[PDB]
Order: sequence, then structure tokens, then C-alpha cells
Amino acid sequence: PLESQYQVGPLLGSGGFGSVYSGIRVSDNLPVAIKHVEKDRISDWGELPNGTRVPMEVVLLKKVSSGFSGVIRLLDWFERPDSFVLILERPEPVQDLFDFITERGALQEELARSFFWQVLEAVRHCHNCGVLHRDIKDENILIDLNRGELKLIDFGSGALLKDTVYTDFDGTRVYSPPEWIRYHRYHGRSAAVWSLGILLYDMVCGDIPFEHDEEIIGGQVFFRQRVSSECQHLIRWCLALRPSDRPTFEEIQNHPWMQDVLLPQETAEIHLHS
Amino acid sequence: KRRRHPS
Ligand SMILES: CN(C)CCCn1cc(C2=C(c3c[nH]c4ccccc34)C(=O)NC2=O)c2ccccc21
Repeated sequence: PLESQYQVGPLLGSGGFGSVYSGIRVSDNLPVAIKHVEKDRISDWGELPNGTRVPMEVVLLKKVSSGFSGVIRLLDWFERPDSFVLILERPEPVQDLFDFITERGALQEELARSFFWQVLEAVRHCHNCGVLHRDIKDENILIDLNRGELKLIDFGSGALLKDTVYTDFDGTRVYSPPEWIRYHRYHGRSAAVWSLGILLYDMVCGDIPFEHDEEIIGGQVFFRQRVSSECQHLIRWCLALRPSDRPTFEEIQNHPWMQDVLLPQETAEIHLHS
Repeated sequence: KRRRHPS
């Protein structure tokens, strides 16, 4: 059974990740999101614990969906003859971090700090589960506005985490690191930290720093809004040209700008309910 | 000129 268990609503959107619909689970009105993808269009595949051929995305979501976290969890999935259907958590009410920033402009540092910490935990969770997301960006982060909680989405560019080099990538070019641009080579964590540097700038300035390849490889970070010296230093650290000069997750979360983070409910009361 | 960026 599929269209019995889940009542399907309006299309939420569609693109490189397939077609995603609003839905409600009928056994308990749980809000969900239903994501379809054609087998013809899947570029990457894996094998489940059952040992079955599945899109890599299912493999990765299953590894990170154990326990609670800052990731949007996979509740279920069906295979169809020409497609796969994934049933996913949906917060309600929700807005993605890309629209939130467009509507509100550059975020206050205290709020940027709360969001960015939550994204850092969510990514740490992924890495601990052997998953590398490879498309961290504002558009792949949802805000649960009531709870003040950020959740990661879209594992369709992801890979298994490994310590050797990656020579394939197909996430968002503007969040991709200079060693991808110049050599079609990168290592997982160091690339992730670059993306997070781009994300932090996006949060505190209102937009990403670089649009063009030449800008990505030049690593000159002009700040277009007032941003504290501590935050500027963290961002420039994340955006070091040489991968090995970038900070680890630990150095980031121990950086002085990162201290005294608000709790998620505090973040909601102060910055989201009003 | 702010905008989304697909994969
Ligand atoms: C809107 N863009 C550009 C990217 C959204 C990508 N995206 C959102 C979602 C999800 C949700 C969405 C929440 N808002 C959305 C708008 C468009 C598409 C999906 C959503 C959601 O509530 N739970 C989700 O997993 C998603 C799921 C699998 C693959 C990609 C997904």
C-alpha cells in the first residue's frame, strides 16, 4: 500500500531532486513530504542492508535517520516500476533558510550563530554516521519556526564518507571549493568546511560571497555588511584556499565567535515568534 | 541580484 497510507497534497517543488509533494500520514496526521524520482534520472546507486539496488540517497538517509537530530528523517520508501518514492519528515510551519534570508536580509550575529551552530551539529551527525552531504547551502536547510530548529535536506548529491580523495561532485558550484574548481579533486571534511564558510557569510551578509569561478579561486572575501572581527576571522578561516589550512569542526565550534549560543526555543522566542 | 543555484 502507498496512496492509502499517505494522503497527498500540493506540489512543494521540483528540480534536480525530483518532485516533492506535501502529504499527511493517515494513521496519525503526521505531516510529511513525498519525494518522487524517476529511475531513468538517478545518477548514483547503492545497496541496502537487505542487499538491494537503491538510489544512494536512500542508503544515506537510512544511515542518518537513526535517533533524533538536525536532519530531516526518512520515514519510509517504496519502489515503483519506473520511480522510487521517499516519505520524509515535514515541519509545519516551515521556511527554508534561503527564503528566510531573502525576506530578512543579513541576519544578526546572535541569530546567525544559533543557526550556524545547529547546522554544524547536523553535519557532525552526518559525518559520525559515515555520510557526507556535499550540498550544504541555505536552500538545503529548513527552519521549523515554532521550535527554532534547523533540519538538513536533499541527500541526492551525497556520498559515503571516506578519507581518500573525491573526484566526482555535483552539488552547487558556488558552494564548492577552489580545489574542486582547479583540479576536480577534494577531501570531504575540508570541502564541507568551505561550504559552511560560504553559508556563514550568506547568513551575516545576506548573500553568498562568490558567483564566478575566478572569485572562488581568488579567495578574497570582501564583506558587504558590518560583521564583527571575530566572525570575519572565522569565515576567512573556513575559506582558506589551501584545504589543510581550514579549521576542523572542533576548531569551529571552539572559536570565540561561536560561544554562548542560544538554545533553539530561545532562538524562536527572540527571533522567530517575534 | 540574489538567487538560487541548482545542483
Ligand atoms: C526548494 N529547493 C530549491 C530545494 C528543496 C529540496 N528538498 C526539500 C525537501 C523536503 C521538504 C520541503 C520543505 N519545503 C520544500 C520545498 C520544495 C521541496 C521540498 C520541500 C520537507 O518538508 N521535507 C523534505 O525532505 C526535500 C526532500 C528530498 C529531496 C530534496 C528536498
